[PDB]
Amino acid sequence: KYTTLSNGVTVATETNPAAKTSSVGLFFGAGSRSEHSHSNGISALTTNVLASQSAKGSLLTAKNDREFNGIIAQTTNDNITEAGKLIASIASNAVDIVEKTDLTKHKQYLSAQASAVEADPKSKVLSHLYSSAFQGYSLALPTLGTTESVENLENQDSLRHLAKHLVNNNTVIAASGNFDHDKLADAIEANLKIAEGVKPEIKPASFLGSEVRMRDDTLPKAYISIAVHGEGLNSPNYYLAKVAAAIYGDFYLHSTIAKFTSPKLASIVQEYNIVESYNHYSKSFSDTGIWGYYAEIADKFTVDDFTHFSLKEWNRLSISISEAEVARAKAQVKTALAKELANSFAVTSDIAEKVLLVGHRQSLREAFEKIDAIKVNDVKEWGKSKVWDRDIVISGTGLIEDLLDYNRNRNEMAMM
Amino acid sequence: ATIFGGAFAFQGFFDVAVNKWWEEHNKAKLWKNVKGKFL
Amino acid sequence: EPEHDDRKKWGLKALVVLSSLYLLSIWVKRFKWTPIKNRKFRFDPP
Amino acid sequence: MPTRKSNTYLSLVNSYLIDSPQPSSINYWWNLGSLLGLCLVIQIASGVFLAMHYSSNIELAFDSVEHIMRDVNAGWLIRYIHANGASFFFICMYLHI
Amino acid sequence: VQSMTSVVKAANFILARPTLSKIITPLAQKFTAYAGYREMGLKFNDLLLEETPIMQTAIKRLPSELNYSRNFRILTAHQLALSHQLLPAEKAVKPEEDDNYLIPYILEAEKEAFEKAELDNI
Amino acid sequence: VQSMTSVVKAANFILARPTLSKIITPLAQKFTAYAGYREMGLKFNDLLLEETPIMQTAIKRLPSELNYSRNFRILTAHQLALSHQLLPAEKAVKPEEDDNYLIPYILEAEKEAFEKAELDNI
Ligand code: HEM
Repeated sequence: KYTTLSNGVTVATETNPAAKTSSVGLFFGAGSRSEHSHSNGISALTTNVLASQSAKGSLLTAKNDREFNGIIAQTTNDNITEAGKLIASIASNAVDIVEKTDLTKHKQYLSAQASAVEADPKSKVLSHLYSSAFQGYSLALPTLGTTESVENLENQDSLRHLAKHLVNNNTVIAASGNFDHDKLADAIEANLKIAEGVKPEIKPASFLGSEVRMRDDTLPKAYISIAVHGEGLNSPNYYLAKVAAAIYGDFYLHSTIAKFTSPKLASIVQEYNIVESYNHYSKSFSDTGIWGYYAEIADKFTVDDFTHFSLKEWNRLSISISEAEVARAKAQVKTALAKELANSFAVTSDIAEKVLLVGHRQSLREAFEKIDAIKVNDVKEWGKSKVWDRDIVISGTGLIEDLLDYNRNRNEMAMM
Repeated sequence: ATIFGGAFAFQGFFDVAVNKWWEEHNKAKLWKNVKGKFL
Repeated sequence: EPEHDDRKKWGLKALVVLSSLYLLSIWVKRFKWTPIKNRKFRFDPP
Repeated sequence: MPTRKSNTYLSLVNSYLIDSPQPSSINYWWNLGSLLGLCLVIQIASGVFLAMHYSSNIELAFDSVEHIMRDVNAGWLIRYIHANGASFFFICMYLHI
Repeated sequence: VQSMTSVVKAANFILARPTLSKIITPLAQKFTAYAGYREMGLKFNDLLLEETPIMQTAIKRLPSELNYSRNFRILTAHQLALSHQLLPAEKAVKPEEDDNYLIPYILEAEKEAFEKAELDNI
Repeated sequence: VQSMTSVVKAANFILARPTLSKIITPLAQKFTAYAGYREMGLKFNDLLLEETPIMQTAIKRLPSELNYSRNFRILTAHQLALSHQLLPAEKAVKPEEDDNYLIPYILEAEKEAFEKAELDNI
């Protein structure tokens, strides 16, 4: 349900009587993708400063996504309207709050987060993969900025960022839970007061096949990731890309089902225990995406074997995927979509992301209908178009001596 | 395979090109062109 | 040297084939080595 | 494992040709070895095709060589290879030393 | 191969005597500049023949920072040789940065080996 | 190689029919007696071709006591073939001790493999 208030801001809510808890949040787009190297991380810092305000009993948290930012005030159902007002206040006084703020403490917090994403091997690998894939464009920048750039941010920078991006045309109030939509809309309208402005032009980005290798021989595993130019939220292949990713699905060697998971790659890598774990994903940004896998290999001598087998299984995508695999992938993608949309916090984040970045959100039933329309031939056409023989972007962290340089993995993308 | 057949394309192309350029560069010297004078 | 004429014709064909193939090999090697000759490193210890 | 590693024969071929971890800074001089090997094939190959026509008797050795040059279809080519290829074998060996 | 013990013995034999020092040391710097390894980012001790148990021990007993710097310099030298290009004068290794960082560890390794050999023939 | 599942299918196909049972089973006992493996301490399941993934898994999933007994029987058979001698009739494996101990595990491995193959072609 949608209602465009005065100021032109849009309130989008997905109310469900069965919701355990309610959530309402203001999102104003312009994540890291809107920043540049010198002032990178300013969006995350501003959102953290706003989210650090008095919560009046609610749970105020920052979002800090790649392309959009926002503050979400989780709260029980009956309190939702209050939370509404809260965030409205927090955003009608955003410039005042930033001005009166001593950014020191918030900057050590953001630097701690930036170090965290540079220590968690998967976070580091995926951040490096995104940076190298879209190198040269703002989309390459970290969501939370780097430790070198965070410390160089000042209040005036955050004020300029808010003035540019915290405008009615670039902001959305998303909500979910069990409440009357009209009550929340009325409560926010009386309290929301933000500057006018045009929606900032979203910066361009183009995929560039590349390889980045942070080899740290002191780590205990090899955390690699390989991906191709995926499908953005706009592309009609979005769900098709998710189905293609789920065809290969996840795998954890020590999990009980490791010996029974359907995907062929799982059966292949367990013969010599090539890999410890992997997960296929289709990350989707506003207009471009990254479709691939992340993997952790325990045996440093089998990174090449895993890459070879995974890329061969990708080659299967354009030739030999059976109706069983396509049906399994469809069912698993539908279940994953429904799982991702259970928590009211997740529903609010999803509503904000879609409404800001594509303008319209497909209901879950519409998404199910769109996925069920996929046939095996559609998946193979997508594999031919986007996976078969397309440039790949690679990343690795530790014990990657066995990760053969680009040309080997790239040539694996087209050998039968 | 198609390697076997395709090799014929290039071999024949170069062979005919050279066997058509050679008897043009050397037409005044080859036998088949000089035999008329001595017959 | 009764093979003189045949020898030099075969030589012309061989030079054509091998020169085209050598140029192709030069191109292929430079192309497949572009990733290596374009590597850029960083060393950033504390 | 990949067929190029599981099979012992292909495992050897891989260890020597497909995955031999060569250093990244080797010049073209390091290619000479391959050429030498190539030449070893050529010397053998053409060689095996000369003994099919060469008669080792002292009263036939030179006449047999001339029979190769003049009578065998590509005999001139095989002899000129087997000889100039030996000269090139030693050129490449001196360069490799 | 000549041991760093003997190389340093000869070098200190020369350096102690002022005449030989004055004659050689300018020639030593000139030779080390014409050697051309500094233009590829390598310090002298990077050139040392690693493939010996003494030298392998010496590297295996380097500090962390020196080990990583050596790794990066060797990789840079490999890349420069690979791409047939040299570091500009401003980026090359200056004479004062060629600090003979690995010599002490090699000398300690050779001291240990020489004591072991001497005591085995006590 | 014949999958053990097929062997048991054929064996029960024969055993179920009283005429074929009465004919074969005497010949079955006579054939296993003339085979000569029992005089070397081997039970039937010791003879099975070990070098197969299914069989190797079956061996890997044997109980400890059965595994050690099998190891000793195989070692004894090797020693007997080495010394060119046979066990005395009182020490040879009696027909009652030839108990088909490994077949259940082999059949379980075959069942798992066949289920995996069937589902992979669902
Ligand atoms: C690295 C290995 C070899 C080298 C360097 C080599 C080199 C040579 C050279 C320089 C000649 C002189 C021929 C001439 O001057 O006309 C010759 C002759 C000959 N070689 Fe080889 N050769 C090699 C291996 C072989 C092998 C494996 C065979 C097997 C048949 C072979 C068969 C012959 C024969 C039959 C001749 C007689 C030459 C003739 O009749 O024209 N050679 N070899």
